[PDB]
Amino acid sequence: TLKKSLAAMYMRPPVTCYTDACEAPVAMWDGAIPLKETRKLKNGVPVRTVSRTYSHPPQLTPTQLSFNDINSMYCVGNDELIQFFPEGLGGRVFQTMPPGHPRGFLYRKETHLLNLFVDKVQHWHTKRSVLSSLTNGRTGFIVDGPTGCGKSALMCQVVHFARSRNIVTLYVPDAKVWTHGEWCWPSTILPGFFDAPDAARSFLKYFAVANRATLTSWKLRCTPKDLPTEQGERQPQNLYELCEWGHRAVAPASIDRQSVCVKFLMDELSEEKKLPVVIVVDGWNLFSHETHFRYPHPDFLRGLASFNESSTDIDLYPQELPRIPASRLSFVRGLNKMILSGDDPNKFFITCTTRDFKPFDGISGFPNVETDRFANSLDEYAPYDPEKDSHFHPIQIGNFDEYEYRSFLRFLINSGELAGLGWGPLWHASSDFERKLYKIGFLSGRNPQGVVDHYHQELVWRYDYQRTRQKQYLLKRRMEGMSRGAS
Amino acid sequence: TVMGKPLSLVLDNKAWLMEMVLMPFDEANLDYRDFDAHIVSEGHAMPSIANEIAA
Amino acid sequence: NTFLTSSVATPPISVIRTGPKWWAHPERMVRQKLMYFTLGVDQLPLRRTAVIQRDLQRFHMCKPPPRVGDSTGYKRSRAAQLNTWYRRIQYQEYHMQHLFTRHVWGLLRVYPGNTTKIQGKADDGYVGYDSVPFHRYNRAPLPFPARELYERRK
Amino acid sequence: NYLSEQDALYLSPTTPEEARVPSALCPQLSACVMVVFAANDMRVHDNYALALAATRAEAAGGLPVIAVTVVDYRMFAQPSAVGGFFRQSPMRARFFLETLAALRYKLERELRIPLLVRCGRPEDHIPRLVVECGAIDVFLTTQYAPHEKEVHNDIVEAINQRRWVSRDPTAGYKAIEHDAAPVAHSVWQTTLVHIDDLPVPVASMVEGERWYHDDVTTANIRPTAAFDRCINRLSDLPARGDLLPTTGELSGLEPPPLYRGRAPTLVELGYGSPEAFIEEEVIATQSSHPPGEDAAIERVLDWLMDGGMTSMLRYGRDRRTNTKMYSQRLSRLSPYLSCGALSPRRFYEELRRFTSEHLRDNFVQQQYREALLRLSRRDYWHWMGLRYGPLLFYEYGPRPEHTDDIADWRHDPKIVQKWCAGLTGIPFADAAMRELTLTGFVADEGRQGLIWLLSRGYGQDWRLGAEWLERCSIDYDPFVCYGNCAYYSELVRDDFGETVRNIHWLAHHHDQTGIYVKKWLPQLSKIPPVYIHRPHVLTERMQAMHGVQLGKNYPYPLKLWDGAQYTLSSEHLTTYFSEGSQWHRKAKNGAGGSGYAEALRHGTVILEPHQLQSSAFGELEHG
Amino acid sequence: NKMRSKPSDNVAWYDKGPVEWLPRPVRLTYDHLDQLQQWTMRATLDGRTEEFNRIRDLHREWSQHPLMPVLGDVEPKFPLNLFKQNHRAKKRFLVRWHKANTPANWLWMPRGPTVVTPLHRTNPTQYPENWKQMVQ
Amino acid sequence: HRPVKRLFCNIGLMGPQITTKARWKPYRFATNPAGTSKAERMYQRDKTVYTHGHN
Amino acid sequence: FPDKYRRVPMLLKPQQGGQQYFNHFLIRSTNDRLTQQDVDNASGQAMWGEMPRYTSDMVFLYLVSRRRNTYAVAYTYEGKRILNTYTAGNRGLKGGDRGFRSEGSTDNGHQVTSMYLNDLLPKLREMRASEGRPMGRGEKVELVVRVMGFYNGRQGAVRAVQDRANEFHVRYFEDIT
Amino acid sequence: VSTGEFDHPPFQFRQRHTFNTTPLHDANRFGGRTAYLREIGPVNIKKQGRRFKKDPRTVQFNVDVWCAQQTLRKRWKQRDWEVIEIPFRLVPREQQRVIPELYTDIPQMTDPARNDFSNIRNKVYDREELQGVLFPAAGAMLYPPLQRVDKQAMTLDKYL
RNA sequence: CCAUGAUAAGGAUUAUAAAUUGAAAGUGUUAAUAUCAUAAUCAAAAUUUAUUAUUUAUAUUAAAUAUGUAUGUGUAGAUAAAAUAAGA
Ligand SMILES: Cc1cc2c(cc1C)N(C[C@H](O)[C@H](O)[C@H](O)COP(=O)(O)OP(=O)(O)OC[C@H]1O[C@@H](n3cnc4c(N)ncnc43)[C@H](O)[C@@H]1O)c1[nH]c(=O)[nH]c(=O)c1N2
Ligand SMILES: Nc1ncnc2c1ncn2[C@@H]1O[C@H](COP(=O)(O)OP(=O)(O)OP(=O)(O)O)[C@@H](O)[C@H]1O
Ligand SMILES: [Mg+2]
Repeated sequence: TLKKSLAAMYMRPPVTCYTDACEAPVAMWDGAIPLKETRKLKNGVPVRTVSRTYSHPPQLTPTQLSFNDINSMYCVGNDELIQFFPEGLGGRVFQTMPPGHPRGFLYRKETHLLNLFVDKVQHWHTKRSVLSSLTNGRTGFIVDGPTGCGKSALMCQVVHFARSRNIVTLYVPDAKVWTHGEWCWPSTILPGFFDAPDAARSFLKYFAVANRATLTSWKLRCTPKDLPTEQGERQPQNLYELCEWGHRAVAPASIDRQSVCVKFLMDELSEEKKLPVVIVVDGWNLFSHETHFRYPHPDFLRGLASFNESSTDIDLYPQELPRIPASRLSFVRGLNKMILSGDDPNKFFITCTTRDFKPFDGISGFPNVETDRFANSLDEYAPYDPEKDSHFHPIQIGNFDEYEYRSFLRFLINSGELAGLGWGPLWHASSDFERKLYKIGFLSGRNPQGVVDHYHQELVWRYDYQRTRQKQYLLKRRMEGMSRGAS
Repeated sequence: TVMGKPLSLVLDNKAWLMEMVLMPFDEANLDYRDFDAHIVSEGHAMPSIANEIAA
Repeated sequence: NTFLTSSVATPPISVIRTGPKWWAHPERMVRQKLMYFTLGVDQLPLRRTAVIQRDLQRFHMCKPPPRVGDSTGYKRSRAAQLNTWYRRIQYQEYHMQHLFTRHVWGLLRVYPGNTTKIQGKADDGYVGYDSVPFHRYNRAPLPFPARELYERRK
Repeated sequence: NYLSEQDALYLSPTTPEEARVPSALCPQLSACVMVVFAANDMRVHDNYALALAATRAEAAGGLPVIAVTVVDYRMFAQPSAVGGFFRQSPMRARFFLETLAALRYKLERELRIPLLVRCGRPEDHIPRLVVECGAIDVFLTTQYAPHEKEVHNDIVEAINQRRWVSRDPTAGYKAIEHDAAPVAHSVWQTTLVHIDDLPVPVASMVEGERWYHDDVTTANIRPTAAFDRCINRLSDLPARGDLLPTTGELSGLEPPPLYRGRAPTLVELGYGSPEAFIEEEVIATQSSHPPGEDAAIERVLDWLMDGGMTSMLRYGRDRRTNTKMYSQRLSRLSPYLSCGALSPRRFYEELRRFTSEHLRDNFVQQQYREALLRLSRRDYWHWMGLRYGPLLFYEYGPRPEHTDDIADWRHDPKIVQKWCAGLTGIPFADAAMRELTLTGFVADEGRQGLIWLLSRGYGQDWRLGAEWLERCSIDYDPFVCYGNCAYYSELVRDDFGETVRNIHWLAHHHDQTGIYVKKWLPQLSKIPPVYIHRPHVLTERMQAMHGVQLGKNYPYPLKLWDGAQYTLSSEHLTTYFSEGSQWHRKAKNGAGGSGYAEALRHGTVILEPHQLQSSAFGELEHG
Repeated sequence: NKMRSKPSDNVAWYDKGPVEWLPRPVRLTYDHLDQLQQWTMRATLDGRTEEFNRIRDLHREWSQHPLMPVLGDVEPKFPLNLFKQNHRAKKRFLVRWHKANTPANWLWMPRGPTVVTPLHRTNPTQYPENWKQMVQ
Repeated sequence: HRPVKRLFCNIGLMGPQITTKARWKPYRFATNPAGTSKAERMYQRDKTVYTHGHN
Repeated sequence: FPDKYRRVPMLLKPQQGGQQYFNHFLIRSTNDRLTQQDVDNASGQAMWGEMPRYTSDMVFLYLVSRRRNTYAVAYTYEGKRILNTYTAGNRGLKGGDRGFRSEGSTDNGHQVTSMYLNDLLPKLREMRASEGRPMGRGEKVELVVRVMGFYNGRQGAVRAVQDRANEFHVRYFEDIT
Repeated sequence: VSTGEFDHPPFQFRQRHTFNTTPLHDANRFGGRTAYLREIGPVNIKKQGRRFKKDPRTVQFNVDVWCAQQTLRKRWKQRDWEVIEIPFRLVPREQQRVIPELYTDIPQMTDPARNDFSNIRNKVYDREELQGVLFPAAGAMLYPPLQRVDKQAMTLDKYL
């Protein structure tokens, strides 16, 4: 009767933001998230009211984040997420935030360090000496670690920090779409260079809508005034106008405009010396090495009359030409130009390395299409050493420790139950949090991707007898209690 | 570690197979992260031993 | 999807009777849970059938209790009631799985197998590149460019 | 529009070269002997017209044989007289077209006889083709039914008078232009006992089934070997290979030559919105009807071999008992006998041979006599329909003297809709209607139950039920169907015959266990046999135990019990044809499914609309 | 050996429920899961919540707890005949019964506006996308 | 189909996607003539010619 | 017939998990018992005779069950036939699909009697209204049941007449040999 | 280890496409290589049918060779190096030794006295240091010197 | 032309509770067939001759000559098989 009274008398707290709004009805998380009566002095009299024992982590802006928030969970509003991430998130970052679930992030030591670094970059001319000391003379940092770490999530956090401080930021959430893209096309104005039209058009559109506030104030310094323009369309005087011109076009004319817009945008950024620019590429190891595209067969570049007598084998035997290096891409060329060339103290590359390659451990049969978690994984099988393959300072990121793992798992389980994505009414079917924390830690090894996977895989646990034993014990207790009452 | 590879990789990160290996450390009321264990395969070697009987 | 050939249909009772081999296969159940979670909806029927399958598989080895001690008047009827209730819950989960698979196919522009219905854009069973020139169950002749269900771009 | 374009293509004053039968090369082959096929006969084994044409060609010399079949376009897409039902529903139309294709294959590949298929008016197409081909003798069977007897008379008159037809207006012309005095031979081959052999005249025939059975006891049946010999010798006659289809045409790579003809389809005939004509129910029966003549012969042989003779009478009984409508041992030969693919003489010869072979058994003679009795009953219904003439299709039956107790035929569109959709409360009637709507065939007891329930049980007009059975049943014989409907609607009340039994009596008699109802409506499987045939009697507890919730599934009966207006409300009495019903949500535009005024709602080609039809459509729109 | 044009029991019904009854088997892969994740990310970034609302409505309609069957309510079983093994008859009976038992005619599932579902939000306005509309 | 696939592999502008992501028509469906528009075309080819499905 | 899992050990059929929780449960039980003792101590410190007399409005119903048949008939007090006899053969149940053994069974008698009563009620109302005797809005007709035969259909017939007790009220239940 | 399949499924009665069952030669298996073994359509064994597509041994060898090709390509994709013959005088001390042939000795180790125990046959040397030996005549500035990060430097990662 | 042996089909029942990881498949007969120990006029190279458990729709003939005809909504009747590392 007491629990029924608590559920009936529970009153939902006032909604303050998206994080407070996402909350399932009381009957969903009644058992998963218990309730207790607390005395609150609403009018100086401690009226006893029913309140939850758990709440979603606070939604704290990057400025509000401080040293005391390290190894703790915070949330970002849905509108703030939309405004600051038009391109998207990392390859596997968004898996933990469905529409009902709150968007939450863990504030780690590296996250705090990069947040301070972005704060110093905000006014880079005054803090130039300390920034150079932090990067040891390199043009930014590169995050490296094993598969499953918080690498992509850290890059998303850095983008959030840069966007919240009104800094021009290039974001490539998935570098696979450039190197291992759908198709490749030679550059129209750059001889000997290629590009991926699909990724480039998306990059132009999303960069425009992200920094529209700043790119409109940006003025064109190295850009011709005779750009090809259709009737009724205004000439671009701002960088945002240039980006809109490049991406908003009817096919196939958008291909050539995009190939031109990327070249001119790179020139405009390269000719900037007073504004801090942050460039975040998730998976820079793909740009370091060659792309999966191969050079066209030369017989496609001369024309044939008949296949019989033409000294050609294009139609008879497929052959592998040397793969096109990423350094010949237009986007990559501009990045490499800004890196290798000096006198660029305002551009900082906060990049990362992806290790999402397909597994290969000596023998490789044919993976089952029905069950294969690596359907979209890269077919690289290539070792990568950031020290020898990047000009940036390498930062090594390992798996979660005990504190971060506990905070991450507590957020996942309890926020999911509160949002209506957990056991809910079947809370008693699974063990308590301590058993979950212990068991999942063994299953995953405190690898953040493993933690998420085993959090989902908890549904099929078979050998967890904690709840079954408790049910028998409590039933035995109540049977004895009833017998004592009768006697 | 099983045959020089982590248990998660040997069982292909399957919770319903790794929980069987975890069970003795729960029934004995011990801690899994207090002992180093290695498994040596001496029967018929197969590319994948991710199954209930092998577990 | 990648499977586009002709398919036969089986009663839901058969798939439910199939225990921890196809219906209760933990990997398949985890995939269904991921499908529900990425759509941001609760997995209550999936968890119900999961706990039912766990309880059934844990004690499938044990011999049944003596039926002579059990009262055929009441105990057998109670057991039948519980079995039917579990079977109905599993039926609901099976139906939900099929419905959400069709919905996700329609959203993701995934062409299903032959004679498979996707509500909203097929409504009569999409068939393409089949052994029979005519559409099964409809007798409608089929073109060679079978059917463009979705828009071209992307 | 398809009929108009067919008329403008073929029935044109000039008859363009594309729609012209090629002339023969040899001067002898210029003339030929033509045969007309129809829905009454699509066989090549016992066709009297075919045998007579073969004999005529043999007597004349090397005269070729030509076959023509013109489909009656009106019968496939025109609405019914009462209630606007379809005529030749798509289920029947597909079977008809498949049988026509089988006949064409039989004639062109086995007998090497080119068959020319035409679409439109038979009375227009046939004489014009006679004139163009220069046929000397046109052999055809005698149709004696309305819309068939009149067209046959017009055809023979136009053949005698050598009349050309142009169809911009209804205009006829002499044979002076054709840009030999032909004779038409009309032969009687429909009845098992050929006319002019009856022991008593039709005019002075006493109206009685048992009297006709006693007459057929003395009457003889013509053999089939005499006509088979002529059919076999037909092959020796020279044939015009230019009219035969080619390998590409057989493979379907190119359409048939325009002078030959193109088999029409459902859309070409006029069937619109096929999605509304797809019945999504469980087909409990496990036997089908493969259209054709060889298939019909194989079905006859298999039914004889597998012990199907017990379907007539159970072994060692000598008295008719309740039938097993759920069985697969029944001879489903009524479609093949009504469409003419299987000849009654051939079926009788098969029965006689089987009985003679198994005569060592002491009961096969009784079963043979029962089968002959059923065939003679079909012939008797034919004779009674001929006697009644046009009066058979009028209100209150042909004989108003027997209709003293009949009411004034109250007609309700929604009641007719529920009856034709099977949404009644009687499990036997529902199962019979489901079987008829799905398979296109149901047993004699099911037909009796349905017709009696619609006519006398509910008070609705009997013509509505007769036309619905015409629309559904693939074995629709006009005379047999309408005569049985009149007899079992208590319109024709001839004594010394089968009694008209209640639907409840039929359910208790032929389906006492309820296998048939529990098989065709498997949602009622849990109801005990004591409570089947009356599931509305169950209380709430009993219906929850047996898993049959009235109103949700298997609604309440059309005929509520005494009271039932104070203890029931709209929550229990669920509607099935309101504005927000599934029936409206069909046809991909929204008009309805299958039922009242379905031809008006779905059909594309409608000719001569009626005031009653328009008023019914307006009432349906308002409601 | 014999060729039959009989419509087998494997005929699908494309007018009873969003999913055809006796549905064809479906193979849901991790490639499909990844594509769904990408699509959901793009949709939520664009701000179109109509598809999510429709999905939530479908889940609310078809994801309710079945009711407790009264004693005596059980699926029909096939009788034990002495005519050997009527495997085909058993299969036909089972398929026919399950085809008749369409999801629309599932009486144990509480479906419709009349029933109350105290576990899910009734309308899209209650969902957190309308957090600005529920303030102070 | 064979030379088309080989040309797509040789050009390399699409990459290794031809056999991993690209989908192709079946054998007897992709051996149809240029303009068919009907799935009932492979059954309408010449049968007297013994050519193992090559018209 | 043989055991399917004979090769599995008894300790494995089934295996008891959660052995580590038993000690904790025992200690918790000891603590709970101790605090229960503590609170208990705290509370302690703190023509004539038995022959029926008929009425002119009561209808005599006769139910005659046979070895392979059953009959239900009714008569008014004057001695007129309200409705003709309803038999199993008349209803069609005797025809077949169940065998001669099922003839005159409990369910058969029940359904025959139910059909006869349902057809009797409007006929009875018409008969009453013929002589200007309305039945009234609430139909409660008194009938005397007379059962004969000693067969299986007798139980079905008496169950059927017990049914619809709102319309039919049994006044005397007599048996005739 | 590996997770995919290496053995062809066995020959049984015809597998119908349903739940937990796939046709034996469906296009999904082995990527798409069941096309070689697929005998399309219903086959009358009396006359129609190739023997090798039904022989369980030949199809097994075909599956084995396909898996071997897959293993070879996946192994060769790991190669980010080439083998160059050096005149034995310019190699470092860790290479100036008697290196045994493959499969003729226990796996050797590079200078175990230098706390290095890695396999000697899997050592890969970058060109940033070998340009002097590889291209003596070229000289000039080819492959500019590889910058090596200073470990003992107070950068951001050192919590400066 | 040796009539005599095997085989096919094929079943039986004690193991309480604790411990232990343990302590757990057995065939008559009736049948058909056949190449053996038993009774002389004729099968094994020139094979058409009809002898149960087969590959069904992204890619399909290279090493001893190695299968061109049955797509039809997978739709009958009969027949066989198992409680065996599986999950009635
Ligand atoms: C309301 C209504 C409507 C119709 C009919 C009856 C009733 C009551 N009938 C007659 C009867 O329904 C039908 O002939 C048989 O039920 C067909 O089933 P079987 O082929 O299994 O009969 P069965 O196996 O006995 O076949 C023997 C043949 O005898 C003939 N026959 C059998 N019973 C007959 C009967 N009662 N009357 C006439 N001929 C009979 C048929 O030619 C039948 O093919 C009919 N029949 C028909 O051929 N076409 C129709 O359109 C109709 N319509
Ligand atoms: N700080 C964090 N806060 C919240 N979630 C995190 C954090 N770090 C990691 N995750 C979670 O880890 C999962 C995957 O991490 P992430 O995308 O960073 O992997 P990765 O190391 O880049 O992998 P890969 O090698 O595949 O590129 C996601 O579910 C993401 O939410
Ligand atoms: Mg990543």
